[PDB]
Amino acid sequence: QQYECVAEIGEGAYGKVFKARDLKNGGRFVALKRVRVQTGEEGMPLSTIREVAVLRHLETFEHPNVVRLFDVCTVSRETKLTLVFEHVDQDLTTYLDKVPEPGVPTETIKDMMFQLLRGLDFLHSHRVVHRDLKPQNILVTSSGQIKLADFGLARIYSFQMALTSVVVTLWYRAPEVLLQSSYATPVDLWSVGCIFAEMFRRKPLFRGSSDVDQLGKILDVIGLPGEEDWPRDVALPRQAFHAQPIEKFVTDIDELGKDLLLKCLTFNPAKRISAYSALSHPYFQDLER
Amino acid sequence: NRAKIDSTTMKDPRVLNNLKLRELLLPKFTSLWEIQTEVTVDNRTILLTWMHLLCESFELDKSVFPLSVSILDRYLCKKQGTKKTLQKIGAACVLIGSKIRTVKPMTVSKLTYLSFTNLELINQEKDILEALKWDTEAVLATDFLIPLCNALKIPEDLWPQLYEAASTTICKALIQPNIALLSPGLICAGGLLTTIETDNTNCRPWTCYLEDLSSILNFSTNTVRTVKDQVSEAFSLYDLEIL
Ligand SMILES: O=c1c(O)c(-c2ccc(O)c(O)c2)oc2cc(O)ccc12
Repeated sequence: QQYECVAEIGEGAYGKVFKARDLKNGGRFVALKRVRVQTGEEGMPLSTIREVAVLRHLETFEHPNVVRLFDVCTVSRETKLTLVFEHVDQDLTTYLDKVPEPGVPTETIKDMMFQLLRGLDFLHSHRVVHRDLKPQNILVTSSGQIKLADFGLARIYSFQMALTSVVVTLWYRAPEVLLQSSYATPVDLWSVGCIFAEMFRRKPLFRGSSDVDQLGKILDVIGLPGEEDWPRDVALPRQAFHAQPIEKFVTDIDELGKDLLLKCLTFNPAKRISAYSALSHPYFQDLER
Repeated sequence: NRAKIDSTTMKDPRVLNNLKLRELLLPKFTSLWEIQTEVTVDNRTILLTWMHLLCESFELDKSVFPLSVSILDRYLCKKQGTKKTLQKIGAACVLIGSKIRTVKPMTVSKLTYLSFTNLELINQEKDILEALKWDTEAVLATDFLIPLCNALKIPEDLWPQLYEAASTTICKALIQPNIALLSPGLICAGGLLTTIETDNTNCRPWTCYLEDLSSILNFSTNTVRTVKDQVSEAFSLYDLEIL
């Protein structure tokens, strides 16, 4: 009622995301994620609920790297569900473009990769999995601070819990996901890696068309795993497929960083480094931190 | 449906410290359904037997029922309920709860055909959310199972079977009003001990982790045992003849 929509800043799947003003604070900008709650018969959209639930459940912790949820507006008039968040200056994809040549300075890409790992450590330490990490979901403030956004798929991860057959755009989906197998916190590490390898070269590391092409693009880099790192669980063999230096794709990456980008882009998830240990890794030994 | 396996970073570090912490964030301060003036505790025990039946029948993820109960109690601390209204209120808590903790949500038709109009349920889900300021999620007794097993050094190859039973009895125990007092941390412990007992899973006498659990949860040992006895009680008092 008091939110004057200024302009769309990208649209999700079940609703666009406009940037607006409000009579609460002078001209204050709050991010507006309004979901179309069509009077089908299922009630409030599951996504809208999980998200707000998760965010609202940790808020007290006021974690630096997690975006803030301001309010939830609903007009019973279908019905219109408008979720109001905080507004950051731009997402990461936007920053990864408007940046002068030659890209981002090797130290700036280290400070965000840290901040990005600080959100995940927090998230996971509370049994939460942000199953949708991608440049478009990372908010970059002018000050340089990093915020995780769009918890639409985020959920409290518990043992023997059933899992949906899908999530993570594609170019950020983890092998195990692309294979139709189980998954957990490692999925976000795979994404962070993809996003890490993407901060140097301002462009997606594994842009693929399908599940086979994407799985192949991914392998085309890390290299065909071993008969001990492939799900025995299900689907395509390891034969389904038939080890190029990571730098060849990441325009100049520090030996320690190139070691990290691979610790995240590890095929077997159980051997994939955790956000926890990741903040201890040598690639961070000396940042203004 | 692909069920989830172990994740060492989700259940092996200091997730326990955080679970204990997030637990103490819903201070009690008030009695069970203290405000309600037309519905009683016995009404709760009944309503809960039907919700438990709903979640079990539809094979929902073990975390649904105890989140449903959480919502229900919280909501009934802020809004009034009537004898002819509980069934719908509870239906709605299961709708919400299931939407969150399980992959295939419990639909509205599934809950209506079982009793309101498929628009009365919806306005109910709404009225519950606004009431809780959309702050739906919570720490579930069921959340401690793995963390505790690990901290208690119980061997992983047992976890699946150990978890399977532990969860089941704890859910039945939550039906009983006497358990709504206890914290999810203890309610779990007692549930693990109870399960460990009435089924030797190559686990040293259940009376061994009696200490670790205390040092872990910070309560004494008389406390842990008392709880083991209570959950075992609530469990046996489970009876379909109340419906
Ligand atoms: O400032 C921004 C913001 O707050 C959100 C956002 C917040 C919560 C969500 O759940 C979500 O899906 C997006 O996105 C963005 C996407 C852009 O391209 C640019 C800026 C923002």
